[PDB]
Amino acid sequence: LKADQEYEIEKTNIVRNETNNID
Amino acid sequence: KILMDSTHFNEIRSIIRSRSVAWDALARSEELSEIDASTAKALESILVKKVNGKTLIPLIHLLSTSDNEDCKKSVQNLIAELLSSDKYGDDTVKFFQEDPKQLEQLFDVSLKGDFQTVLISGFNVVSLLVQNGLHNVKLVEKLLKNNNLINILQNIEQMDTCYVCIRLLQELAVIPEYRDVIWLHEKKFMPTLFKILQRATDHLGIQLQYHSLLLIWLLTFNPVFANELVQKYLSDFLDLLKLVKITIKEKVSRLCISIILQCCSTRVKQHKKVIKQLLLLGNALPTVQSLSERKYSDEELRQDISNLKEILENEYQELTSFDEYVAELDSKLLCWSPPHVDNGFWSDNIDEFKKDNYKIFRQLIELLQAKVRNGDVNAKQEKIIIQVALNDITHVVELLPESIDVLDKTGGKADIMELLNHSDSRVKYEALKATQAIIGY
Repeated sequence: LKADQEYEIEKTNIVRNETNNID
Repeated sequence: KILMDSTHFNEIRSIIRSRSVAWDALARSEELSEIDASTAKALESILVKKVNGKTLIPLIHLLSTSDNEDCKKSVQNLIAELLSSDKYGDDTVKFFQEDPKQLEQLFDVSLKGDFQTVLISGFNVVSLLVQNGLHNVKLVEKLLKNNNLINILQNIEQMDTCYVCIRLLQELAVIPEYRDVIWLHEKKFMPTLFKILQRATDHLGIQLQYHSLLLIWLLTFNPVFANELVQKYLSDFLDLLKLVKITIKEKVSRLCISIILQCCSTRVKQHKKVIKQLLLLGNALPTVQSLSERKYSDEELRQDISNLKEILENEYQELTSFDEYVAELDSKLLCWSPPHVDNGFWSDNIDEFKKDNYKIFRQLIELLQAKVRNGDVNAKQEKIIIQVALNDITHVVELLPESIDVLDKTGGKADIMELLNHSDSRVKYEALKATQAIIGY
């Protein structure tokens, strides 16, 4: 569960980086 | 409670229920009101054995009014039983979420009063905060900052209290804000976690160790917290590896492997440096190779061990024997490494030792001087380190004898002469060999 939670945070950060690229 | 199924939680609940005070008795002693006494009796019938519902506020008021230890313990036990019950507990959590005053009162009650009462109140608060609506990072931080929680966590003799605290922290670690609160609590009380890890490396203790490992892994899930904890204890990875090797539980081994991987994970800062340091100091590569050879029943644990072994092999591929020697010199620990007895390694590293104005030679001389100062203890590890340092000095004097003058200037000859009078036979023989290599035939 901890590993999956870390992956979700990393996946959200990648999408957050895309928002900066979109910006 | 949130984790009432645990043996420690059940024992705490039983201890709290042992000191029970009747609502009618409290009302007679002017410790509660008639309506408050009726609400407390209804709650006791519902949970301890009808749900109080809105009457739970009068029960809490009576508990606050009844400052007696027995009454507080009874109230805490009733709250824990209601939290364990499916019908009750959830209503109290919803009321606390809707009315922050009730949640604040529950948080204040947590980790207060008698030890059993404090544990029961903390379990009830954790169960209430388990719900998303009633979750509060500030309440969790306030409960952790209480002296009762710290004492329970640091209670080595009271393994049940430490296990309950670790389980509560692990359960609270799900919420990212509560995860940060738990990370702050770990930064504050890392000594308890280190003691638990040491005990596991060297039942109630097994459950406490598993809960501590789960909490450590949850904290390390955040890359910033993992990076902060990496520098907090350099030997934490070695202790975790030793505990995993000693422990036969599949879940504990998997948790330890996940915690070790998280520290060396690419998400954490300086992942390559951390992995290299772990492999150089704690011998991560050999432990991982041994674990890979060993057969594990759990598939997830086996996959984690394989991933850790692959990471260790990749880290060691770039590393060399020179890096291991440098790490050993920095740690001031030498146990007759293969490089010391390898003539080819000394021949190919003689120039490196004399490089940078013989920086490695100066470090070896300083280590030998420290061992001579520590020679009064004459410990077996100290004697082995002194012998290894003497052998290294003799090799560095025989090959590229320019370092001999530097050692003589830095008191290396004096240190060798002092070691020649050491009580240990091996140390005396090593010092005699060094003296013979210096000027002897």
